[PDB]
Order: sequence, then structure tokens, then C-alpha cells
Amino acid sequence: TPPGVVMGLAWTAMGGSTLFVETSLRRPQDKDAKGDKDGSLEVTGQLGEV
Amino acid sequence: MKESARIAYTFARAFLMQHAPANDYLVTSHIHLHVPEGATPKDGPSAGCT
Repeated sequence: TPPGVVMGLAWTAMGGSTLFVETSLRRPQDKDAKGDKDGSLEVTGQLGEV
Repeated sequence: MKESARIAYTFARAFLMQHAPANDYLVTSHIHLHVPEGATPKDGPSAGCT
């Protein structure tokens, strides 16, 4: 479990299962060291609506 | 592709600093670029190493 990943139970449509959800940086923070622009998240893994 | 491109620009600047410290183009020079279209976006970062 390297930092930035955590395990989690999930009720998949057939049976239970153990996900390891992944979370990590996608692009270096330094647009500029003074930058106030927000780090909008960008999920992946075939999100639906909810 | 823009994320791949900004990552490419960043690693290019860093690698040029690691390899040719005297060189100063990428750190302080605007650069137009063009990638011919046609490839599907899901494979689109395939050219990023290029």
C-alpha cells in the first residue's frame, strides 16, 4: 500500500470484491510557485453519473 | 494530448538542464508545435515520447 492508494470493499453485480483505489498526481504542481489556480480533479475508470 | 505535451515540455527542459546546461532555448523560448491528426485520442499519448 504505497501512499496514495487505499483498499476498499465493493459489491460488484456478481459477488463481493476488493478494490484498491488509486490516487496520484497527474501533472506537476508548478504552473508557477505563486499560482492560485485550483487543482481540479479528473476522475477515470468509466464514471457514470452518481 | 495537451497534458502529455506540457509534461513533454517540462521533462524536455529538465533533461536539457541535466544534459546540456549551457543550452537555453526551451527555458526561455516560445515554440510553435504541430502534431498531425488522425490517431484515436485513447492512443494519442503514444506519440508523446516522440
